[PDB]
Amino acid sequence: VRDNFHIMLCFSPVGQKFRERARKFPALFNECTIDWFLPWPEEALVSVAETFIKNFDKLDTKEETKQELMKHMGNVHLMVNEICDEYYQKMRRQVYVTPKSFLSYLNSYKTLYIEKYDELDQQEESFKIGLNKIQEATITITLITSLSGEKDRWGKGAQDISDQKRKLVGNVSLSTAFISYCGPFNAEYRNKLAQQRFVVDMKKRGVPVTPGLELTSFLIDDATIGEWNLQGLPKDDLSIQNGIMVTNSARYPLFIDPQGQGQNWIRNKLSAITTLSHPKFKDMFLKYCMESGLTLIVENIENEVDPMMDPVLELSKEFKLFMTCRLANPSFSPELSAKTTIIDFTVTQSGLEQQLLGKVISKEQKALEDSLNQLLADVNQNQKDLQRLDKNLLERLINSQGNLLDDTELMDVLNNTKTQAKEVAAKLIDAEIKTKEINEKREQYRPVAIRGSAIYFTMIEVSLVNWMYNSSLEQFLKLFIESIDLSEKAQLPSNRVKNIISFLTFHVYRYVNRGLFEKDKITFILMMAFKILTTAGTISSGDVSLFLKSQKQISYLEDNQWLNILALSKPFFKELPDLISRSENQWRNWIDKNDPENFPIPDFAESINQEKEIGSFISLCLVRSLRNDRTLIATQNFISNVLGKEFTDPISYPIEGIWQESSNMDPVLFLLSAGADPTSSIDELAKKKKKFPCEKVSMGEGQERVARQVIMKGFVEGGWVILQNCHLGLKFMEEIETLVSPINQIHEDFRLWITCE
Amino acid sequence: MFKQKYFSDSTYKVIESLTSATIALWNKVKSTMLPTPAKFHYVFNMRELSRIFKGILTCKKDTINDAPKSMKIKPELFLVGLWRHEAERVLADKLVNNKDKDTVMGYIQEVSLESFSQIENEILEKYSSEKTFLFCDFLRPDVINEDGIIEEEAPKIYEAIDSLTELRKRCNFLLSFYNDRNPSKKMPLVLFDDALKHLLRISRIIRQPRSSGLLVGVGGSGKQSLTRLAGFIGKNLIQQIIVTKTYSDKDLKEDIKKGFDDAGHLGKQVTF
Ligand SMILES: Nc1ncnc2c1ncn2[C@@H]1O[C@H](COP(=O)(O)OP(=O)(O)O)[C@@H](O)[C@H]1O
Repeated sequence: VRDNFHIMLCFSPVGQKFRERARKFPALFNECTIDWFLPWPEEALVSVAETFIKNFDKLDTKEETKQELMKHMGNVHLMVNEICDEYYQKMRRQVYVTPKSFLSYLNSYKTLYIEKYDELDQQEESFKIGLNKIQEATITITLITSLSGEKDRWGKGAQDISDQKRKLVGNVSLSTAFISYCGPFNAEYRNKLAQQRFVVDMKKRGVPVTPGLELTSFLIDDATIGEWNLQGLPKDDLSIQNGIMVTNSARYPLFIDPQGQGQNWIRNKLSAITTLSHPKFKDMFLKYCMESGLTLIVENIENEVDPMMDPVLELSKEFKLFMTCRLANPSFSPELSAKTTIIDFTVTQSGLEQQLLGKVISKEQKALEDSLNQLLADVNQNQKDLQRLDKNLLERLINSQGNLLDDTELMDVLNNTKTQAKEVAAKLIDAEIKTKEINEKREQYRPVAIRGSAIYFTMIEVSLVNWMYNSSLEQFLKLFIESIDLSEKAQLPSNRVKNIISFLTFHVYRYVNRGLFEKDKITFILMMAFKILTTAGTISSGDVSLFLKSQKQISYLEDNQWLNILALSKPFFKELPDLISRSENQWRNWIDKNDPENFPIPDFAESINQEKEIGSFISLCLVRSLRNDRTLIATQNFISNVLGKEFTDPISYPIEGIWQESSNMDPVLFLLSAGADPTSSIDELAKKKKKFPCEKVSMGEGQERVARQVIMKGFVEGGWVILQNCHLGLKFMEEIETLVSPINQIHEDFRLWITCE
Repeated sequence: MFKQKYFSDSTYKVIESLTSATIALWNKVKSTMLPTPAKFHYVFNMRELSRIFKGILTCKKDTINDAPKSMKIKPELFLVGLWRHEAERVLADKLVNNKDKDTVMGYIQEVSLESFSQIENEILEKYSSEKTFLFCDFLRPDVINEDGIIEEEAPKIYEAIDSLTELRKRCNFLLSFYNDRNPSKKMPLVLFDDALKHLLRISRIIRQPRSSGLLVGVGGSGKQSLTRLAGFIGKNLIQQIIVTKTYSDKDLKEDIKKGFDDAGHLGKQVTF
């Protein structure tokens, strides 16, 4: 048996466990031979490129450029390695690569090249049909000057796509690279970095390429774009490339989905579902979808794969499958990147303000939306009318395909062309009537949307400050729409825009404070102020870092103080530590005086402090650098200034008031600290307004079924339940979300109260 | 081993010099290049000397048959080339950067010149040259020829010579075979020079009686893909473990029992 039992072990080189696993078991690395596999060098990659280009060089015929093509393709691969490294280095988000994706990229290149070569060259065959029309007209010889633009397009479009045909081959390469590889990337790296990267490769290679990307334009007809925009696809750029990426469908995809754009899109795109965790799903739902094609959507990936999921992944020929994640910043394995494409639907603020703009136009007065959608439908149909003009030109040009001139009705046809342009002129006028009127109706509100987006991207980051400060966009949307309903319209619409800016901020602010902890109270308001000013006031992130982080000259002050002199010393911070600051005339009392900021103000820059557009921030850089002792009250002070003193004021939550928020279909969590519990007060209220004592179940071990049966009693009746100590025994928590649902109906007046740590 | 041919008028003294020059190489390499926590497994002992010899001891008379090749080959030349390839594959493999490889090959050339102080110009012309020399393989050199049945005769097994063309052609031949053996094989394996070498190394380890080899590399390097062919050529059966919905221990035990009974009672050849 030992003579004929060979053992082949294949490990990863990276991670954590490999090295100490080797140290744990000596015989493992001892007896076995050891062999390394370095990554493929450029020679191997060009070899693969020519193995795949020989069989694919049917239409791409060019000597002395093919060899440079295969070379440059290797260069592209070596580069996406480096881009991966840089992304992980800066953003601490994992990215991987495999030769399988390179092969798939070659597949995409070949397939979409034969497709676009054949299609666009049938169109260029039609450019040559235009040449045939010109030739037959000339040799046979009113219309010749009417077809000035027509003959010009017929010649020059073909001549451009032709003389740049190798540059257009380059364009195909850029497009298919950006498709296949640049799925999982953020907006700074997506286009900018990748584009400059590929075009510098092309310039160094000296192979010819066309100026201008316009990736979306020459990929998909805008008719399907509009059709999707009816299907809920967001009207902005990033969603456009995302839809393209799903369209190409090189492999089954997997989305990073902080908000839920993809789930709703697929829910609407062609479908109009079965979760991963279900005993029937693993057996039933699989066989139904695999033998009759139900499309089997999944929505609960959390990096944990039931292994049976995989060999299904890699035999009905009518079956597809889209599956997505929920929690952002995934930690997907390298090979989970090998199988499926990855797409990030991390919302940018840029699209966010348009979405909020649409929703405010809705709720503030529906007549604005009536005018909006009316003119928008009209102008969309008028774009389609320009398309119908194009159809009319094509009909004029190739329906007869001979004897166009003998058709004297062609004269009427020529006139018909003119008539269509006339309605385009009306549409042209509408483009002005749109781009001012709706725009000013939007300019009344697009500041608001800006603020709204700012607020949201503030409250995102506190989640990274600590877990459990996590919430959706949906709750924020409910709060936003409500705020509009609560106080928005009185009269004098511009004044009510200013009242938006007053009220919305306070509403969302208080909502988040209800969950915040003491030491984080001051911080969230501080971040809100900065994120407000990073757009309007254009406050430098460098000056922010100056405000966060930071002696020969002066003699009286302390070494503890001289550290701070050098801290401030390294615009006019490096211009006024001299004899101005070293006067030592009256500021000695100042540094002695308590509350330096308020009564004994620095007169070092009296006008700068007077202006106040930035003078606050200047005063604060000064206060921190000089006296870190009194940072926090100064923090309260300029918060009161730039945001209003209403923020720096006490709040205490009336539990009777809070009860009004809790509908039956939402629970009440409680993030408590040592030496504090509201349980007595909750019971007291349940004796005051409600007439019965609540039931209580403490988490632990062997309490799931007890909790479930008491909850069922509450469902049928309408009592109150008090869970306790959820910080251990978390396996029951995931069940609760399924229970509290619209499906299983619940009697009114049923509340739930949750406590944890 | 020596007292079989008796044709070594001078190659016996050489052979002893090989016995000592392996030791000289062992001393130099073991001293010079060390383990650090990024290259912790750079560990050397007396095992590798045994492995070197275990590789050498083969071809009781197949080494003598230089007459078919005679590619400017004296009988000793093939022997020193075998020594070189052996020392490379037992020492010049488990090293991380190609530079480390380049220095061990420099060591090898220096030591070969040191011992081989009687034909040094010939080795410099032919095998100490960086050009490819004596790729050793078992299935390429002989062709079944499919006379009456496909597997007409077991190929000669001991040795092969240096060439890349017929290597790739038989590899593609074999790839087509593997395609029609396995339903839904779905294996677009691209065969380039380094991939061919890696398949050769897997062959070297799998074949040997009482051998095994740890394979390291990032995913996508293909080792899991390469081993399937490498096992099929060697007739070895292969089985993988499947982690059920319940992750437990009994699957391992029953699978190993079946493996032994394949390699025991039945006595077949297997791989894990
Ligand atoms: N030489 C190769 N050429 C093309 N594709 C490859 C090659 N090697 C591996 N792959 C791709 O990588 C996938 C996984 O290969 P695998 O053998 O698991 O590599 P590793 O063992 O390094 O993870 C395969 O399904 C295959 O598509």
